[PDB]
Amino acid sequence: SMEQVAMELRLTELTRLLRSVLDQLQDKDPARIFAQPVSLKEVPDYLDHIKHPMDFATMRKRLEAQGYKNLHEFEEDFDLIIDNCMKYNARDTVFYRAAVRLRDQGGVVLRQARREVDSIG
Repeated sequence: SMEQVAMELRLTELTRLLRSVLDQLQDKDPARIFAQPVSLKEVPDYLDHIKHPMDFATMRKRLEAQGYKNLHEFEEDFDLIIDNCMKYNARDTVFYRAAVRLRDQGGVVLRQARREVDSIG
């Protein structure tokens, strides 16, 4: 149907906007602490601690399959990146601190993304 196509075009345009959001958030992680999944070879107990691991590469895979239906879903995954790190790692660590800085800086980006998503529809 034409209605299904129109819905697909809206999903495609959301995907474009989320790709730009993702790039902007990842630039706030110049150390690349959040770039890839935590390695279970190197942290063999990780899944005992963290039930839903997340990282920027995994988000990018979902994005390119147009797997985010709305901004809320994408924000959920970004929040997992931060939240998982702040649980596993102590306050005095470079990992925890990197997550705090990512959260704070990403807040700015996400605030305007929400406006754009509501605005363009």
